[PDB]
Amino acid sequence: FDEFPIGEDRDVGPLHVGGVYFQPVEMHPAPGAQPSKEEADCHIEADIHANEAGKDLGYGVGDFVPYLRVVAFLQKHGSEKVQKVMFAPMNAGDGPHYGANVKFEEGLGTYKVRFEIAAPSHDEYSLHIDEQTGVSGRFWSEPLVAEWDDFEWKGPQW
Amino acid sequence: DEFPIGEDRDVGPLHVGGVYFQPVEMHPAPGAQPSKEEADCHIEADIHANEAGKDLGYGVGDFVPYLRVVAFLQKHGSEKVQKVMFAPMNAGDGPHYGANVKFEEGLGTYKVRFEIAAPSHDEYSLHIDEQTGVSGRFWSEPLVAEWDDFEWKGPQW
Ligand SMILES: [Zn+2]
Ligand SMILES: [Zn+2]
Ligand SMILES: [Zn+2]
Ligand SMILES: [Zn+2]
Ligand SMILES: [Zn+2]
Ligand SMILES: [Zn+2]
Ligand SMILES: [Zn+2]
Ligand SMILES: [Zn+2]
Ligand SMILES: [Zn+2]
Ligand SMILES: [Zn+2]
Ligand SMILES: [Zn+2]
Ligand SMILES: [Zn+2]
Ligand SMILES: [Zn+2]
Ligand SMILES: [Zn+2]
Ligand SMILES: [Zn+2]
Repeated sequence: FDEFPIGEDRDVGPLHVGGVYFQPVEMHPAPGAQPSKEEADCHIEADIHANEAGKDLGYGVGDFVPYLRVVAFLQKHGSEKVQKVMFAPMNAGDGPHYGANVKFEEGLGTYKVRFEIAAPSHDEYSLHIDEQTGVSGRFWSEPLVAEWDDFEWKGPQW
Repeated sequence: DEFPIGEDRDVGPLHVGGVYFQPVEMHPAPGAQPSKEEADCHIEADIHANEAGKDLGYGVGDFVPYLRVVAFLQKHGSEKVQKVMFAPMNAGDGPHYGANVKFEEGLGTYKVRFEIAAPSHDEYSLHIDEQTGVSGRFWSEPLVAEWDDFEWKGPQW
């Protein structure tokens, strides 16, 4: 299917992060508080894989990194209003990613788009740390940031 | 070195391997699993998508995250069943579900059963539109991978 870029891919910490958007989708179940397919403007996704620095956490380089907590913030240029969107983990036909249907609440124009990526909760995920079978890396304590300062929402491209 | 619990199983969209080896130290220490010191071994469920997993959007061979995996161990000759909640974690060789385990009934032959629940509807979603979505849906009853004659003969390390 057709995907449109949010901006240039980013490397931040042990993650390679891409941002794409396309038409709103129907999801099962419908996640969190996201707008329906009909009410949304688009679906936005964060593609997140481990880069070379990820190998120290035990991920295979290039593999999807699960259990992250990803939140997008959208802010139209010239506006003080910031939208906070919690992404959910989900599969499309092209595999696991984090994503959301979203509305651009201040309409057409240029937005700053910022993904804040928190590590797997210490309540949810662990690392082997023994010398024999363990890893020498550790999760990051403050969320990593991938952002694009000049994303143009010029309306549906579909 | 890793030791097999038994032959790998394919069940539904999942290829499931079970292995065990020496107890490990985990950060943070999961649930109420025994420490490296208290434990007999570490058991892991290695779970990747098989060909049928493509219908759910997975690439074949991909780790399948957000599952809930619980093991049941019953020594031959006993009516007692020990339940072990596995946790998701990384080792040097990647993401898996695992736990440190102490075999309450000790040395002997065990039935070992992994019950694998799909991601909570709370936790995970599928695109289901024709354009970008998948045709499969998650399973409702937990998938089972079971080995009837696992021989626990003590540390092999
Ligand atoms: Zn890329
Ligand atoms: Zn990459
Ligand atoms: Zn990269
Ligand atoms: Zn359902
Ligand atoms: Zn991907
Ligand atoms: Zn501007
Ligand atoms: Zn995609
Ligand atoms: Zn999506
Ligand atoms: Zn196999
Ligand atoms: Zn297989
Ligand atoms: Zn920590
Ligand atoms: Zn693996
Ligand atoms: Zn494997
Ligand atoms: Zn392993
Ligand atoms: Zn493990």
